Amino acid sequence: GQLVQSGAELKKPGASVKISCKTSGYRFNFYHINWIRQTAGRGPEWMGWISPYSGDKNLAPAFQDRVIMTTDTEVPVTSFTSTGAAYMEIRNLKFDDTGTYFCAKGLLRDGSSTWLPYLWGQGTLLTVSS
Amino acid sequence: VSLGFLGAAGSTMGAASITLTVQARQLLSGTHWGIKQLQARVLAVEHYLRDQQLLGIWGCSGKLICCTNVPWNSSWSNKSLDEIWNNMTWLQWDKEINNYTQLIYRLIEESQNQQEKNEKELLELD
Amino acid sequence: LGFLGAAGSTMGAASITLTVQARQTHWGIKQLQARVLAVEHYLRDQQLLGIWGCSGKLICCTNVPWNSSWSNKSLDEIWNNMTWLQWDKEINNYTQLIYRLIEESQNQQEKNEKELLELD
Amino acid sequence: LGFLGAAGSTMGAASITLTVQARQLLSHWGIKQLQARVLAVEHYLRDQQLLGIWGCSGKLICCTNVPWNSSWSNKSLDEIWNNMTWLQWDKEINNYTQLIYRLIEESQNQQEKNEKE
Amino acid sequence: ENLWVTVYYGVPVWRDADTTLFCASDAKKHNVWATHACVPTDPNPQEIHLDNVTEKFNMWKNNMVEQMHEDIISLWDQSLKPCVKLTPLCVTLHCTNVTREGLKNCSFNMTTELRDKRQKVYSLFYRLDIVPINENQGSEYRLINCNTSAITQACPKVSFEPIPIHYCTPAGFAILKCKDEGFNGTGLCKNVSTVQCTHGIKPVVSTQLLLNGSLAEKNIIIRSENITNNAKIIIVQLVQPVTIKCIRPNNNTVKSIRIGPGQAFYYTGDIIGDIRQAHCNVTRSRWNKTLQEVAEKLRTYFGNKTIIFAQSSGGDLEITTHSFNCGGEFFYCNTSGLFNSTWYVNDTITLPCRIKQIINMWQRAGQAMYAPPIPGVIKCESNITGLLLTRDGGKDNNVNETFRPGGSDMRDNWRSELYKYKVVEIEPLGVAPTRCKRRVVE
Amino acid sequence: REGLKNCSFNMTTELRDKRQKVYSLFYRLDIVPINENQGSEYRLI
Ligand SMILES: *[C@@H]1O[C@H](CO)[C@@H](O[C@@H]2O[C@H](CO)[C@@H](O[C@@H]3O[C@H](CO[C@H]4O[C@H](CO)[C@@H](O)[C@H](O[C@H]5O[C@H](CO)[C@@H](O)[C@H](O)[C@@H]5O)[C@@H]4O)[C@@H](O)[C@H](O[C@H]4O[C@H](CO)[C@@H](O)[C@H](O)[C@@H]4O)[C@@H]3O)[C@H](O)[C@H]2NC(C)=O)[C@H](O)[C@H]1NC(C)=O
Ligand SMILES: *[C@@H]1O[C@H](CO)[C@@H](O[C@@H]2O[C@H](CO)[C@@H](O[C@@H]3O[C@H](CO)[C@@H](O)[C@H](O[C@H]4O[C@H](CO)[C@@H](O)[C@H](O)[C@@H]4O[C@H]4O[C@H](CO)[C@@H](O)[C@H](O)[C@@H]4O)[C@@H]3O)[C@H](O)[C@H]2NC(C)=O)[C@H](O)[C@H]1NC(C)=O
Ligand SMILES: *[C@@H]1O[C@H](CO)[C@@H](O[C@@H]2O[C@H](CO)[C@@H](O[C@@H]3O[C@H](CO[C@H]4O[C@H](CO)[C@@H](O)[C@H](O)[C@@H]4O)[C@@H](O)[C@H](O[C@H]4O[C@H](CO)[C@@H](O)[C@H](O)[C@@H]4O)[C@@H]3O)[C@H](O)[C@H]2NC(C)=O)[C@H](O)[C@H]1NC(C)=O
Ligand SMILES: *[C@@H]1O[C@H](CO)[C@@H](O[C@@H]2O[C@H](CO)[C@@H](O[C@@H]3O[C@H](CO)[C@@H](O)[C@H](O)[C@@H]3O)[C@H](O)[C@H]2NC(C)=O)[C@H](O)[C@H]1NC(C)=O
Ligand SMILES: *[C@@H]1O[C@H](CO)[C@@H](O[C@@H]2O[C@H](CO)[C@@H](O[C@@H]3O[C@H](CO)[C@@H](O)[C@H](O)[C@@H]3O)[C@H](O)[C@H]2NC(C)=O)[C@H](O)[C@H]1NC(C)=O
Ligand SMILES: *[C@@H]1O[C@H](CO)[C@@H](O[C@@H]2O[C@H](CO)[C@@H](O)[C@H](O)[C@H]2NC(C)=O)[C@H](O)[C@H]1NC(C)=O
Ligand SMILES: *[C@@H]1O[C@H](CO)[C@@H](O[C@@H]2O[C@H](CO)[C@@H](O)[C@H](O)[C@H]2NC(C)=O)[C@H](O)[C@H]1NC(C)=O
Ligand SMILES: *[C@@H]1O[C@H](CO)[C@@H](O[C@@H]2O[C@H](CO)[C@@H](O)[C@H](O)[C@H]2NC(C)=O)[C@H](O)[C@H]1NC(C)=O
Ligand SMILES: *[C@@H]1O[C@H](CO)[C@@H](O[C@@H]2O[C@H](CO)[C@@H](O)[C@H](O)[C@H]2NC(C)=O)[C@H](O)[C@H]1NC(C)=O
Ligand SMILES: *[C@@H]1O[C@H](CO)[C@@H](O[C@@H]2O[C@H](CO)[C@@H](O)[C@H](O)[C@H]2NC(C)=O)[C@H](O)[C@H]1NC(C)=O
Ligand SMILES: *[C@@H]1O[C@H](CO)[C@@H](O[C@@H]2O[C@H](CO)[C@@H](O)[C@H](O)[C@H]2NC(C)=O)[C@H](O)[C@H]1NC(C)=O
Ligand SMILES: *[C@@H]1O[C@H](CO)[C@@H](O[C@@H]2O[C@H](CO)[C@@H](O)[C@H](O)[C@H]2NC(C)=O)[C@H](O)[C@H]1NC(C)=O
Ligand SMILES: *[C@@H]1O[C@H](CO[C@@H]2O[C@@H](C)[C@@H](O)[C@@H](O)[C@@H]2O)[C@@H](O)[C@H](O)[C@H]1NC(C)=O
Ligand SMILES: *[C@@H]1O[C@H](CO)[C@@H](O)[C@H](O)[C@H]1NC(C)=O
Ligand SMILES: *[C@@H]1O[C@H](CO)[C@@H](O)[C@H](O)[C@H]1NC(C)=O
Ligand SMILES: *[C@@H]1O[C@H](CO)[C@@H](O)[C@H](O)[C@H]1NC(C)=O
Ligand SMILES: *[C@@H]1O[C@H](CO)[C@@H](O)[C@H](O)[C@H]1NC(C)=O
Ligand SMILES: *[C@@H]1O[C@H](CO)[C@@H](O)[C@H](O)[C@H]1NC(C)=O
Ligand SMILES: *[C@@H]1O[C@H](CO)[C@@H](O)[C@H](O)[C@H]1NC(C)=O
Ligand SMILES: *[C@@H]1O[C@H](CO)[C@@H](O)[C@H](O)[C@H]1NC(C)=O
Ligand SMILES: *[C@@H]1O[C@H](CO)[C@@H](O)[C@H](O)[C@H]1NC(C)=O
Repeated sequence: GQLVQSGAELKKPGASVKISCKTSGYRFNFYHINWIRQTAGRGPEWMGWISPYSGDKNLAPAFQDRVIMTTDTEVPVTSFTSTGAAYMEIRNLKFDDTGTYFCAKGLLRDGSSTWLPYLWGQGTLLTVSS
Repeated sequence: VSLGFLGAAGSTMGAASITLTVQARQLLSGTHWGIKQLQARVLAVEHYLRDQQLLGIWGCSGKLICCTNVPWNSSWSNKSLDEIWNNMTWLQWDKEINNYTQLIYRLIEESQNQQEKNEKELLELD
Repeated sequence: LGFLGAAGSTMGAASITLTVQARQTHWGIKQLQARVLAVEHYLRDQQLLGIWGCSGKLICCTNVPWNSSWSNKSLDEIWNNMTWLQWDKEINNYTQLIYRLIEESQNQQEKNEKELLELD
Repeated sequence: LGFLGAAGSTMGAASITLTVQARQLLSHWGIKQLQARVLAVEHYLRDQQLLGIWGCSGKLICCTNVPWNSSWSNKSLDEIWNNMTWLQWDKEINNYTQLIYRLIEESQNQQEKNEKE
Repeated sequence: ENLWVTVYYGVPVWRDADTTLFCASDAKKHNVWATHACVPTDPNPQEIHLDNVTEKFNMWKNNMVEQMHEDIISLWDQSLKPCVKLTPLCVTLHCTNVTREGLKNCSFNMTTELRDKRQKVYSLFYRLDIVPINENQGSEYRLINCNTSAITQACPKVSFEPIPIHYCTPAGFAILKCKDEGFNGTGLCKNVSTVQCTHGIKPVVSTQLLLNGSLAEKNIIIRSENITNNAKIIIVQLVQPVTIKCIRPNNNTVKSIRIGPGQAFYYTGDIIGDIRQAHCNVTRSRWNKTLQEVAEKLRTYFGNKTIIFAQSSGGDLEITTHSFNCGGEFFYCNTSGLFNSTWYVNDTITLPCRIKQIINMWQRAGQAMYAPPIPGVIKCESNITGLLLTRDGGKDNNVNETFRPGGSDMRDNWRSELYKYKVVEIEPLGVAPTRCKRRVVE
Repeated sequence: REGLKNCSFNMTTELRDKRQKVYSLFYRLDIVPINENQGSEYRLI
């Protein structure tokens, strides 16, 4: 499976940004899509996850008021694979939010650890400046 | 709360094991037209018995789930149990081992015959 | 007695005879249909027993609890005061429900037995 | 090996191949074809019904409680299992086979009565 | 007390069911009923008496009857498929009196082995098989089937003699039999037993009297769906048989002609000696005793009204006369000599008969059969086993009731033997509560 | 319009030795002229 993301762009403080995550080679609806942030002053941090199957999402308390996650309807390629995309929107950007943002694929369809980010996209840089 | 017939087909293999009885039941239940109906009835019987013939030979008859003494060969699949039971449908799994299905069946039959031979000998020694 | 000879006897009395009853161009076409029909009925009953795990036994206890709504009768009222024909009428609307419950219990039992073996 | 490849083998040696023959018992002119298909099914089921009656269902080898009658054969186990084929064996007891089958059925009937208690 | 579901197999439960039945026959010309195809009967048939079982029977709703009727017709039709089509036989006939006027001497152009040639044929025909052509000359005739159906010759090599047929049931199903000493075919039967097959039933075809059937054990049994409704047929089973003897005194000479490649037509060329009408003899003393006993039982349903028997009011010959197959010839006999009687509580009968070569036993439009003549004198004897009666309603006069023989529904003949049987499905599985709980691993 | 033609023929009867004259209307589509092309004689297609 493979994941790719929207390219890096510069934003003003308070601006919104939307990051796409196109996927292929696996069934989109079978796995959770995770979003994870890394910054130099914080290290890795979860922004929560969304299930394309039910539309349910679990947002981390830090991001509940600033992050919205949505998904596209999957388009099949083979009986066992499909294409589709997840999107994340961040509002009220601050300089503290600068860093690399990653899209990642859930680990299992069942069991205790289904949402773990087994596959990661390359990730892209978000920059904030006035 | 049942998913209905084949409702589990899209489920993971582990989840699907919950519904085996749904599929097991109705295998028998679900003039030009008259002959076609007769052929349909005979065919359904042959279909049902084909699988039962294998189970009786394997010693698995009367059971929905039957453990055996035949070791798994990594060449049939190198997947871990989590990769199989929690990440696959049975439809996907059958394709992965489609070339080995008959090989496995013969190994099960050989193991059953040796087991019964040994059980008899253990009783003869008593 | 004989085949169905117990039919007028009580359900409990009949239990001894289950072993006995467990057993059993134009014309040629009808015989073919007759032969197929006999096979379908034999297998229909065996299919249910195999799923229930009761195969090979005339009497098979299960883990499904009796629901008083199916019948509020005591065992003495059922086993000694009724024929199987009378009993069949009393549970005619619940028979399929009972069958599904037996099947669900069998699958849960085998799943649990598998897990016990995995731990050994 | 192969279907009936053991037929000329000693009865003891032949027992290793029972599964080979147990399998493939199953699998106008439309009527003719159906009669043959039904016949194959009836013969398969006939044998399975006998095993169910004998309490031997699901087993390739099934021990019973019926004692061997020396009048059926006076041959030792070593003579039977290592010096005979199954084809020869069936001929020696061909006239007692139905008697043996009835005795097995009677023994199961007694066992069922005991299990009920 | 925790009760648990327990599964039982071999449980004595049954329900009413419609099944396919197959024939069986004792090991043994070709027979029309093809009994050689049947399964050999058990040398010692089993029957199981069911104690404490009472069951509801209804001979008028018994589907074994309808199934038997289809079997009888299907066998009849298959027997005619290889036989000569006689399509060429339907041609203008020129007829004169023979050397009662029951017979005519007719000439016609019959076809031959070659399509280019025709051959004059003289033959005798029964007047009943012939319809005049209205040229009003009286000399030109046609066969009665010509305006309705193609007619097929019965093969001379195929016998119509009845052979008992045992109807047998597939495994998983069984037949219940009523053993009550007297049973009118409906309501509850106290003595019930189970059989794998019926007693052998002869496929006897008749229109007014039931022949060669089973006898009542003690008393005359009168059966009807509804006695009060006069439209319903009344079936009467006799305790003792009354012998009927039938003869065709004519010495027929049978001749044949090829009518095409692979085909031949059989006809009577002449009669040797005096021509005499066919007839049947019923012993008068036995018959009068029989009618009295029937009247005594009928009387119990009607409030002690005077019992009157009478001849059929009219309609088709197949209804108004008693028909039977004797020697392969098809007889129609006038029973007015048997049913003319009144009972107030306080030697032989000779019935005239006529013979048809063209028949339609099942009353089907578009079908007909030509029986070949059987050479020489034909004689047979039969037992009258029962009567088919109907009643004249629409009258409020309470002095008497009137009964007449016969009816249009052929299936009623089978009911007279099948009334005691019922087909049920056996359902070996069932469930009931017990204290027993299934043991499990650990 | 020639959608229909009124045709006459000697049809067979119940008796082999007798014939009947029949008049009938046929659709022109079911009718083929005799190859003699007299225009008065036709046959069924
Ligand atoms: C069709 O395909 C889909 C996708 O593959 C299948 O969906 C998968 O089904 C399995 C069924 O077991 C799921 O496994 C479980 O996953 C959950 C994950 O938690 C999430 O889902 C919950 C759904 O009710 C939801 O409640 C959770 O979120 C709420 O609650 C939390 C906690 O309060 C809160 O933080 C959130 O904000 C929400 O309010 C959450 O989104 C997991 O919890 C389950 O654990 C139990 O079961 C396992 C297995 O028995 C056991 O090991 C555990 O110990 C525990 O008992 C379980 O792992 C899987 O997640 C589904 N996948 C997706 C992508 O949704 C579907 O079943 C398929 N259909 C058919 C017909 O086959
Ligand atoms: C009610 O029951 C009674 C008693 O069962 C029935 O009466 C008996 O019926 C049988 C059968 O018809 C009869 O037996 C025949 O006697 C005839 C006497 O002439 C024989 O000719 C006849 O044999 C010839 O016909 C058979 C037809 O199947 C052939 O199989 C057989 O080979 C004979 O035919 C050949 O030989 C003759 C020789 O003349 C020749 O003309 C033929 O072309 C052919 O080559 C039977 O043996 C009994 O005699 C009857 N019993 C009595 C007491 O009369 C009665 O019919 C039943 N009633 C009804 C309505 O079914
Ligand atoms: C087998 O079949 C053959 C052929 O059908 C029969 O032979 C025929 O027999 C009939 C009499 O039964 C003959 O009929 C007579 O023909 C005379 C001549 O016919 C004229 O008309 C025809 C056309 O319709 C022309 O072809 C012919 O050349 C003549 O111009 C008539 O004059 C006769 O009429 C008289 O008798 C009839 C009888 O019904 C009356 O209605 C009339 O008013 C009139 O009095 C008559 O029609 C016929 O000719 C014979 N054919 C041949 C070829 O000879 C066999 O009799 C038959 N066999 C059997 C056993 O039936
Ligand atoms: C076809 O028939 C021949 C002759 O009966 C069979 O030969 C026998 O085969 C068995 C093995 O299947 C041999 O058994 C072994 O014998 C040695 C001693 O020679 C012993 O040490 C071993 O433990 C074992 O018992 C047997 O000797 C041999 N007989 C002869 C005379 O050579 C052959 O096997 C048959 N084939 C089949 C497929 O049944
Ligand atoms: C049915 O009943 C009638 C009437 O009883 C029977 O008729 C009788 O038949 C016999 C035998 O044919 C006749 O006797 C013989 O008559 C001739 C006459 O030439 C004579 O030569 C013989 O020596 C002998 O006496 C008898 O007369 C006749 N009765 C009458 C009144 O005509 C008939 O036979 C019965 N049918 C059957 C099948 O039993
Ligand atoms: C075949 O011919 C016969 C004799 O002409 C016809 O018989 C009469 O038919 C009428 C009805 O069309 C009835 O009312 C008469 O009672 C019949 N007469 C007798 C003596 O039975 C018969 O109808 C013709 N069949 C057909 C189908 O036309
Ligand atoms: C017709 O009735 C006669 C009796 O009138 C039957 O023959 C007698 O049958 C009884 C019972 O089997 C025997 O005991 C007698 O010995 C028989 N009598 C003679 C003279 O043989 C005869 O079987 C009946 N026919 C049919 C076809 O049922
Ligand atoms: C046959 O026997 C049955 C049983 O005796 C008769 O049916 C009953 O007839 C009486 C007549 O007064 C009715 O009151 C009952 O209700 C009937 N019972 C049922 C269950 O319907 C039947 O009438 C008899 N048949 C004949 C022809 O006499
Ligand atoms: C038996 O038949 C009689 C006569 O047909 C039935 O009684 C008649 O029923 C109709 C209504 O359906 C009434 O108009 C008549 O007056 C009734 N006749 C008499 C004499 O009462 C009777 O119901 C039938 N019995 C059964 C059980 O069907
Ligand atoms: C019917 O008539 C035929 C012909 O007359 C009778 O049979 C012939 O009888 C004479 C004299 O005995 C014999 O020489 C012939 O050989 C007979 N012919 C055949 C074909 O057998 C016949 O007996 C008569 N039938 C009856 C019952 O009287
Ligand atoms: C059955 O026989 C009776 C008695 O011979 C027939 O009744 C007679 O029919 C003729 C017909 O022309 C009348 O002339 C007589 O007056 C009738 N007699 C009486 C007493 O009514 C009856 O028609 C015959 N049935 C059949 C179907 O032929
Ligand atoms: C039998 O019942 C009928 C009525 O169903 C009686 O018929 C009447 O008889 C007288 C002469 O006695 C005639 O005048 C009438 O016209 C007849 N009526 C009908 C409706 O036809 C007959 O008399 C009775 N029989 C006996 C012996 O009493
Ligand atoms: C779960 O499966 C994902 C998709 O891969 C497909 O399914 C697996 C089970 C294999 O059959 C593979 O060949 C198929 O293409 C994987 O991307 C994912 O990593 C898997 N998860 C784990 C934990 O193995
Ligand atoms: C595993 O499979 C290989 C072939 O891929 C075979 O040679 C080997 O014997 C197998 N191992 C077992 C234990 O069957
Ligand atoms: C089965 O064998 C064929 C070659 O015969 C191969 O193309 C196919 O991929 C194999 N399937 C699996 C699941 O290995
Ligand atoms: C009996 O069946 C009813 C069906 O509504 C259910 O509510 C109840 O819980 C059942 N009782 C037991 C003991 O399972
Ligand atoms: C079962 O349902 C039928 C109607 O279909 C009803 O007549 C019968 O009484 C019911 N049985 C019980 C035990 O309620
Ligand atoms: C036959 O005889 C009767 C008199 O019995 C007569 O009326 C009739 O016309 C005769 N038939 C022929 C064709 O001569
Ligand atoms: C019928 O008429 C023909 C011709 O006259 C004659 O040869 C034949 O014998 C007649 N048949 C009878 C029974 O008189
Ligand atoms: C009918 O019976 C009466 C006596 O009740 C008798 O006088 C009359 O002749 C009989 N009719 C016939 C045709 O026998
Ligand atoms: C029918 O027959 C008559 C006999 O005169 C003949 O004139 C006419 O042409 C025939 N019709 C056809 C279409 O052959």
